[PDB]
Amino acid sequence: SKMSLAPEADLDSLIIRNDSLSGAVIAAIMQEAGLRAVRKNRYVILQSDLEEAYATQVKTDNTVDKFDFYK
Amino acid sequence: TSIMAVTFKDGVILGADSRTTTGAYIANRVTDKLTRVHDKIWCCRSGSAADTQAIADIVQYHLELYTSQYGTPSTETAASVFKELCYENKDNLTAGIIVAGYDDKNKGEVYTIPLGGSVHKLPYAIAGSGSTFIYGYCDKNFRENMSKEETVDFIKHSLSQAIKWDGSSGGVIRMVVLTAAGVERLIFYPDEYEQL
Amino acid sequence: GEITFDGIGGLTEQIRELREVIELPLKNPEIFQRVGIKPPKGVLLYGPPGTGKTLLAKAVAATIGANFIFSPASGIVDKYIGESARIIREMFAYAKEHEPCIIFMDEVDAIGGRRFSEGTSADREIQRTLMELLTQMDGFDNLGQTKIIMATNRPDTLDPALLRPGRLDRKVEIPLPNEAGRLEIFKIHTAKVKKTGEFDFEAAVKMSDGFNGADIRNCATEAGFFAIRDDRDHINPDDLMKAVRKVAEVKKLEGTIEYQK
Amino acid sequence: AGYDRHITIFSPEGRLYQVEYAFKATNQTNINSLAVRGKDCTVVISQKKVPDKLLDPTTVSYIFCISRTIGMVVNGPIPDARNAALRAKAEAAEFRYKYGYDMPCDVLAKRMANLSQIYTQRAYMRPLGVILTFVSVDEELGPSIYKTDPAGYYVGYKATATGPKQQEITTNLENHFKKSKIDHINEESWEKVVEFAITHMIDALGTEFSKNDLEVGVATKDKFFTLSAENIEERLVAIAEQ
Amino acid sequence: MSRDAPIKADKDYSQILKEEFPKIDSLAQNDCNSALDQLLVLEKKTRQASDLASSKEVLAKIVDLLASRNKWDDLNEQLTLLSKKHGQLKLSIQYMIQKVMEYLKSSKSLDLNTRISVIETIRVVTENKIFVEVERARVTKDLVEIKKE
Amino acid sequence: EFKKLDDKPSLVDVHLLESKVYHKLRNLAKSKASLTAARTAANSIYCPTQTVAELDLMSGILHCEDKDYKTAFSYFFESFESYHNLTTHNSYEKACQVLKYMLLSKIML
Amino acid sequence: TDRYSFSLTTFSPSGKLGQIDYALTAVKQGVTSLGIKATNGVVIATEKKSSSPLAMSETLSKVSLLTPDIGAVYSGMGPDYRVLVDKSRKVAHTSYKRIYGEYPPTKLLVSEVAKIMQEATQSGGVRPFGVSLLIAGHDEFNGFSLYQVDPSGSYFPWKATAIGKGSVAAKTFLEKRWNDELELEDAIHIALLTLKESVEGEFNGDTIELAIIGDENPDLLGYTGIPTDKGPRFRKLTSQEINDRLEAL
Amino acid sequence: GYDLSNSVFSPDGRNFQVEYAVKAVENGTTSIGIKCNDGVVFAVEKLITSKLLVPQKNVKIQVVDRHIGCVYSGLIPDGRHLVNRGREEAASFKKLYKTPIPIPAFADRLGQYVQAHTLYNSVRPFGVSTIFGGVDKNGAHLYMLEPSGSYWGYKGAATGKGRQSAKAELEKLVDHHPEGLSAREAVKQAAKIIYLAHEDNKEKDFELEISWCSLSETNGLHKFVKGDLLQEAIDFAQKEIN
Amino acid sequence: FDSEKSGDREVQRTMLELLNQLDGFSSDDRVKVLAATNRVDVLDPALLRSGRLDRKIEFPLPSEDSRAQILQ
Ligand SMILES: Nc1ncnc2c1ncn2[C@@H]1O[C@H](COP(=O)(O)OP(=O)(O)OP(=O)(O)O)[C@@H](O)[C@H]1O
Ligand SMILES: [Mg+2]
Repeated sequence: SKMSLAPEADLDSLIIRNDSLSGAVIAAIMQEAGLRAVRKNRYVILQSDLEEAYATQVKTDNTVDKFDFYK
Repeated sequence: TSIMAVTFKDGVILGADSRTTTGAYIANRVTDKLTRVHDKIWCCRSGSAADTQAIADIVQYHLELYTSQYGTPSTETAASVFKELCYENKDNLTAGIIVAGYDDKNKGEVYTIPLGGSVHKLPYAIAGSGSTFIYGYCDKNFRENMSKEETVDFIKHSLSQAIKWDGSSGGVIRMVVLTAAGVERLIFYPDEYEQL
Repeated sequence: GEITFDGIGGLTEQIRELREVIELPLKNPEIFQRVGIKPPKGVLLYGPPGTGKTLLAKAVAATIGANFIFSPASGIVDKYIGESARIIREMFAYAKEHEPCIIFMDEVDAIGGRRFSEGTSADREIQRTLMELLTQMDGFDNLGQTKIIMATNRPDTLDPALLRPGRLDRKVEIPLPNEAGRLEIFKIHTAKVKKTGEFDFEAAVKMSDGFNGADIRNCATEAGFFAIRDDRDHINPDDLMKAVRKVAEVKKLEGTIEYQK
Repeated sequence: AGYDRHITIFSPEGRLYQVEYAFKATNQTNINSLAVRGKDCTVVISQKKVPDKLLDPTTVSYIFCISRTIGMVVNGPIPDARNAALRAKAEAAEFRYKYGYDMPCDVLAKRMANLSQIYTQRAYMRPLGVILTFVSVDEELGPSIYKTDPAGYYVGYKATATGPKQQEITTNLENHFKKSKIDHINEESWEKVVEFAITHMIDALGTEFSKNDLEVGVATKDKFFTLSAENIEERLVAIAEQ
Repeated sequence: MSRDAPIKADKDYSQILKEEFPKIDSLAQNDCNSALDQLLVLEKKTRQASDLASSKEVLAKIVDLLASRNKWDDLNEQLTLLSKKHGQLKLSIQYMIQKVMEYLKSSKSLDLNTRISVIETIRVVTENKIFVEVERARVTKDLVEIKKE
Repeated sequence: EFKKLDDKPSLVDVHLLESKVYHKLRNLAKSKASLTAARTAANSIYCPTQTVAELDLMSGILHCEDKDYKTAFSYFFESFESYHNLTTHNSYEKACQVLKYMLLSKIML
Repeated sequence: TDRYSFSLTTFSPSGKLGQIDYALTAVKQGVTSLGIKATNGVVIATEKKSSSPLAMSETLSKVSLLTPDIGAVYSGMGPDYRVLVDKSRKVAHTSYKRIYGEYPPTKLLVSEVAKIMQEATQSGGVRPFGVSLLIAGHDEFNGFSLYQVDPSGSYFPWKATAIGKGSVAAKTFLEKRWNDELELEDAIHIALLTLKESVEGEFNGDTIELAIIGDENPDLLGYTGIPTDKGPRFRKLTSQEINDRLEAL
Repeated sequence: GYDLSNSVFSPDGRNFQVEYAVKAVENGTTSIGIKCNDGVVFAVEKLITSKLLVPQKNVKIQVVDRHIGCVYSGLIPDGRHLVNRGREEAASFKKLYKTPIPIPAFADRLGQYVQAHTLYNSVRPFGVSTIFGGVDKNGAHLYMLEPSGSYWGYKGAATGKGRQSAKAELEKLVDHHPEGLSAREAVKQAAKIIYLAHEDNKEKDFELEISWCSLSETNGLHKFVKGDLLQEAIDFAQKEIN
Repeated sequence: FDSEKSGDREVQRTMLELLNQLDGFSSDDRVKVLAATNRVDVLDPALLRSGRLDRKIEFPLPSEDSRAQILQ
């Protein structure tokens, strides 16, 4: 709500990835994506920026969706 | 049964008939005996039908694994497989196999394997039981390195005399041509080679 | 221990990355307005030892010239209690009247400790000082032109509330110098010394790996001893090729193994 | 007990940490692969990288020929890659031997899966740390991809990727079949499917390629082949002239 | 790479085709198109450093084409193809495109020809966001003036 | 009696209709009481989309009446997304109506 | 050399075998599945799930065929399910179809599989399969029958039951939903309705795998002119059928 | 405690066992394999530990069948076991197919055998690096085999303590001759770079062994260098390093 | 310097304050270190690095000649 996005960016591609996050790390990724945006030199968050920032400080799990064979 | 293979310039031509008798009764008169165990290394079986077919299956097995691990085997290699299968089952199985195959480097080659099991390289090989009658016809008129046309008419006439004098041999004559170009089947009906 | 924008060669990509967090909101908060993010802050530096993580700290205080303090991990520790809280509380205060400040914690493993206090009383002394930081980092006290650069030599020593993002927003690792990253480091250190003329490093260095950035300057020092032995005043590629053998040899004495997030 | 995870035994959570650890050793070569279905072909690309020049580039490979119609692409360490390749070739020979026709890709997926299961049920087997992609063109099922993993689980796919950064590629494939509204590319020549694949790889990984940085395997009908560098270069040139 | 043979070969060619440039240059008087091909093949390089050198031979050559009043059309298409061919080292091509615009200002062409050539050129770097941008804005304002009148 | 048989997400609707009754009896003290119970019965994640569109609609009208036009506009924006883009059987009239309330909310500010 | 011949399964000091406890926890980790026994058939239903949405799920099965009268469905581990289905077919043929030349009653087969689980609990070098199976079948002497084999190696017959992580809620629903007379049609609607409480994701016939041990199908027999043999009583319903029943709720 | 066995994994992708074996190999002496156009040239540094030894009476290069040289570093008895195993396998192939085993086929065999020792608690992974190669009818080939059960093609391979120096020097040798050199000319080069790889090792004195399998001079069989040729190589290196 | 539940965190704080003044904030270029120690496998990875003890000398067990000298 606070920051600008691009119509290419989506918040629904973030559900499928990890399913245990803290509220600080969601405030963290979006801030980290706002630095990568300036390396492009852009003021709107692209979905390229937004997935790269997820990939750093990802804190991966093997309990969450798209990482399972216990199904 | 009659099988032969004859090398020529550009490769080799394999030749067989298709008559398969048990006793006096022909079980099928259009039977195949030119078998593929690799994609360039074909064989001609004779002897006991059961025995030849079993052995051929096992050799296909080994050659296919050879291809998947080491690259395609050479005619030499396949012949060695047949030899070592015959040598372990010489007292129980009765097989005469002519292994003919195209090597890209050397050309068509012909090895023959008797039933005791040994390899013999030859410029032309015959086996079966319609073959003890055409030995001299082959040997007199053969030269090294004939043309493809020549080779085909050669094997045709040889197998016509075999069919004539052996009653276990007959039916259509079938041929497989192994060359760099590929694999070609030929088939000659009785009306075709009786005239000559 | 001052040096220019460039404090390393071949790891420039990480130098560029650091200033993103520090130098950019310093110059223009207004470009982080356009995005609408919180102005970046908070940095963890961690990596293998001797890799210029501290020399980069000195370089970003030198280059920008923004107000710098500092803290060695253990000169802020006091015998009196409520006195080691006092400094660091009062150090943040200093940071709000002094412009754009940059707080370098050097080699912190002292209060990096976890909850322990089943051991000695020293572990509650750590605890008292640690709680003090959290309230500063986030609360009604919020920063924006006060930045944290935290230098450590292993980050899995720490308490995870000192691994907490939005206090530490970017976690920049500087690895060991790379195959041709040593080459880039060598060309700045052959200018300092007297040399016959040497632009023949390249093969020998890549296949004498095992060096951190400070050992490259120890190849030059040890090559100046091979020179002294010959009674030479110049670094020769005869001297250099015996040096890389020696310097590699003395580091195999103990190993180091470190893993990261 | 103190041992739950040096042997294959459930945890108090009801789980197998060991097998997890196997999945945490598939991203050490850091090779990525991308595999898509044409209309009459299957195309797979993988990275090739050599850390040194003193290697011979030809021998460095990850696309292994199992059957004449089934190609196998491996993600994970190369020792386990070779053990898996040998396993599979054995089973292929044996299928041809006992049933009289070449092994189907589906059957191979499952055979290898069950062997996997056995490595994680015996207390002194170590599981493979490789994800295998089986690419085939069947005549009963059409072009198909089957993926098996160290667990012994396998699943079919329309397209799939593997590697450490394979989420990027997932995005790409997702959007592509979103627009197309169909589960395979409609292309009647295998060349252009190679081209499309390389395009999505350049977009996804963010880095351009060269003939010595690629490795390409194609499954057409009744065959499997690999392209040499010379033919890969041509594909790259025809990409720019789209 | 895995061999060093491309290195030795590529660099060496660069020096020698300076020696053969006067021969090419007289041949362009008889037929430019054939000389154009010879330099085009030359620019196929698998070694980085030789790219910078081989592009300089083409710069001298195309002055003749640019000055002409039919052949500059053909020149605009080439620039397109060059960026596409392989990428061929993102430094080389970016220097060339500039030197050509700089030449255009000094050759002195029709309002019309100037206008239409530039639109073709700014079009190429719309698909790029590398060094091109510096030059792209400068020739954009040069084009602004054209339509200002 | 269906609250001992509380397994169904179709008890959401009943709470909502009770909210409407108090709404046109023009008391919102009890309107909120029945709304809270509607949100409780819709906390189950197995409810259809349509019934959740209804959930936001009722709140949209209600905080509008309470004269908060910041909350009303956010709720009406959510219900516009539901009605507009799924099928229309009465959702043509309900996308129209929600739209008119969005316009009204801004005039008050 | 090898000396894993001592059991990895032991008694816990508090009385229990720890390993089946861990396995039964693992079963509440997996997919949800249920089975309802009607008077004139049995219906089994489960959810199809995959790692990626781009993975195929039609080339994948969670309802498997052991015999033309007997199907199985699992909740728990996929890999463990796969091998054990094959083994069930295996011992069904070698010890009832060579000795009596015909397929086994449901119950007989249930015991055949319970032994395999048992010897996965005994004999070092193994750990239990981490699955619960529903074995639904029909035999001609006890009619329609529904069993549940647990990680332990016991079985129980049920009238209706559910396995997986949503089991507590599902079973409470089926508590009212079960009736002394149920029609196979009604049971189909009921099973879908229950597993809808259990599933969050998209709900179609392409994600809900339905199979019925209903009545015989002479069209699935593959031949005609034999009235003596009849068709499979099992049937897998492909997506088309199931899509009608979404609408008939 | 994930360092205890080979069948354990760790969440870092590590299997500490196998990494530790590399440190056993780091304890061996320099051993080089030069891939030339005509064949392969192996050389081994043989430390002369005492003045009580019989010189040139101990071989660290052993041949398998007759056209594959094998030279190993690390643990000498352990590598000895490995070579014995490879001869068994070679003779098996030779009996079964009537041709001396190809070098890639040999590579498959040894790689599988060493890969095997990480799948069972029962055994210990071999701590040796092997370099083996020769001339077969599809050309000369060179392989270096890890204690991990990994291998690749190589134009030049090395192992030991003075591997640092040797690798760098080989880089140069491929920069001198990007089209390669003669196996005749490579005798002198092996001498050279072993000598250069003994300054890291200059506690001692050593004896140089060289052997080669090339098509042009030994007719494709693995023979040893001796006599005036060997001593000339020695002198060559000696003058270079002085 | 990964310590669990002990007073080793008190000990190491005189290790860390050493590494700080063995860094240059100049006025240590002329100040040196010699160190003797029984064992060299117990050192901290921040003392493998050069800048702390750059030269690393080993004391060997005696030689033939050396032993003779010592007795004398
Ligand atoms: N990359 C470099 N190039 C040149 N000198 C360097 C480099 N990095 C470090 N040094 C030298 O090493 C000395 C000490 O290293 P420094 O204190 O800066 O590093 P560090 O990585 O934090 O490790 P520690 O904090 O344990 O010392 C410096 O004073 C400088 O002479
Ligand atoms: Mg420091």
